[PDB]
Amino acid sequence: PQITLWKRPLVTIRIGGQLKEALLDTGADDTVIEEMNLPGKWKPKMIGGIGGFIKVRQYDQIPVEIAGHKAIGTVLVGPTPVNIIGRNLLTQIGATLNF
Amino acid sequence: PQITLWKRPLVTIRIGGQLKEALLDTGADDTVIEEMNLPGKWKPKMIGGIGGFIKVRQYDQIPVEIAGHKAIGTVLVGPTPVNIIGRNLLTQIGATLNF
Ligand SMILES: CC[C@H](C)[C@@H]1NC(=O)[C@@H](NC[C@@H](O)[C@H](Cc2ccccc2)NC(=O)OC(C)(C)C)Cc2ccc(cc2)OCCCNC1=O
Repeated sequence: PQITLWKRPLVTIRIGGQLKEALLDTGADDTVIEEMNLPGKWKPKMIGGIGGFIKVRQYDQIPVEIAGHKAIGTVLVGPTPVNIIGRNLLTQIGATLNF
Repeated sequence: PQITLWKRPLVTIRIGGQLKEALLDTGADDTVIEEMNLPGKWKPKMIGGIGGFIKVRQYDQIPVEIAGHKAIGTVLVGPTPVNIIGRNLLTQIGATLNF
């Protein structure tokens, strides 16, 4: 689809067999999801954004369906205000910025 | 133009007479520029991102040219590692997400 920016670009995603709302964030290198139980092994990791660094659990090669489009990649789970779909998954579904 | 997301979508902006590199961020409600001495009246405010909140100064009606596209709106100045162009200015240059 073509998504305008008058509102936050929120879409539904399916991850771990569960549906959630996530923000398509081109300013995010990675995908950060709110705390949840995800099947698979995880490595502790630290990432930083505007207000600082947080600790996250890194899950690799996790299938994520974004608006019906499939991606299989790394997702970080940790304390976040909102589910963020970053560049690592946006590139898999062929998302581009246009103006 | 069409910007792919293989790399951070960084473009040149012009603000306050200066040229800077800034990240096009669809996940940002506001525009945050790195600490600069912009003249004008400002109001204090706190914005949060991943990790927490930072104090910034809010300037209104600031002319910003993005990739040769003119826009004008609120710009927050504060200690950010990178300049961030948020939706408040992206909508003005007709930017859309497409996949
Ligand atoms: C500072 C930008 C803007 C103010 C802020 N947006 C944001 O910070 C959104 N984009 C994240 C991007 O703005 C930053 C840019 C950056 C890059 C490198 C170093 C530092 C910062 N990237 C970023 O945080 O990448 C992570 C998620 C992988 C850690 C993600 C988000 C959305 C809503 C959030 C919290 C976070 O909570 C909602 C509150 C509204 N906050 C916002 O809209």
